[PDB]
Amino acid sequence: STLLASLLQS
Amino acid sequence: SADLRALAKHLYDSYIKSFPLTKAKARAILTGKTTDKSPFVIYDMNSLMMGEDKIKFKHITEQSKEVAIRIFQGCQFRSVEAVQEITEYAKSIPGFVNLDLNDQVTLLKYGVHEIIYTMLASLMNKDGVLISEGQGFMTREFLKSLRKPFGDFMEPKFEFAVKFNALELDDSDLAIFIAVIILSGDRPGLLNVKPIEDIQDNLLQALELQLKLNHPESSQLFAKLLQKMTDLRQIVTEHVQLLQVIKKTETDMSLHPLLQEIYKDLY
Ligand SMILES: CN(CCOc1ccc(C[C@H](Nc2ccccc2C(=O)c2ccccc2)C(=O)O)cc1)c1ccccn1
Repeated sequence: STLLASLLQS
Repeated sequence: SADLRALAKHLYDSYIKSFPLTKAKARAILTGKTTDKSPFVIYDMNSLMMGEDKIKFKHITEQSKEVAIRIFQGCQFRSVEAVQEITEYAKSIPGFVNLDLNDQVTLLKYGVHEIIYTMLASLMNKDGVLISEGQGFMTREFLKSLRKPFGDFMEPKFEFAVKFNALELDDSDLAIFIAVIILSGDRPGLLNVKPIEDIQDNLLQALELQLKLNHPESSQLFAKLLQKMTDLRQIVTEHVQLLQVIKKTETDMSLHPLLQEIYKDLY
């Protein structure tokens, strides 16, 4: 998944 | 770039914005030198049950009859917010968001838990750990009394914290130190190591100057702190094995998707 990248992109 | 003190102050300012409970505030609570009331102490099943509703927790529902599983579930809620806090802090490190997005993910994947255990030391004394933004205090003996393998999780974190707290770092020191950890050019799978090492060079220079100014009596503190990075890797390694005993011998205990992603293919 890409959950960590979701917290990054704000 | 040339001014190391400006970098230190920028990181400290971001540190204060990202982490609600700093070491300074935690020390004021643990030593009782604060205006607010003492934390609620959680030392057994009854005191946990009495302080449970002050623990932040949003889910479908009553979760379980077992104390170990109750703490396991609540500790993973905290871990999720810690990753979110560290991610927020990481985006303020100068140059971090200019890196490849895949490398930002990689640096976070391997860095967050080393940072989590570093900042836990700020919330620990030899007898327990602060929880719920300093509102409660859960004793070391209680965490160690949990049935296997739950009683084995926190004890190595307490052992690390006693030795780590002996260095007497403060929030200004820790802000640079955790940035150094995130900007590790030797994380597995990094695509562009050179620009990462360029950032860590300034962070390391700022850290060394910060420790010399803030601890002029602590000779070779820079070297001692870098050696603690090896203590943190053993904690991660031991923690992953403890999670695997849980995964093989305990039932329904699936980790939060964010934690599963971090631990998946880790080392
Ligand atoms: C003891 N404590 C503060 C500890 O803070 C952390 C302590 C450790 C961690 C890291 C985190 N660990 C877990 C993740 C999922 C489930 C359990 C754990 C435990 O670590 C654990 C297991 C058994 C018994 C006790 C803990 C991670 O790997 O992501 C993150 C935060 C709290 C806080 C809130 C609620 C309950 N208590």
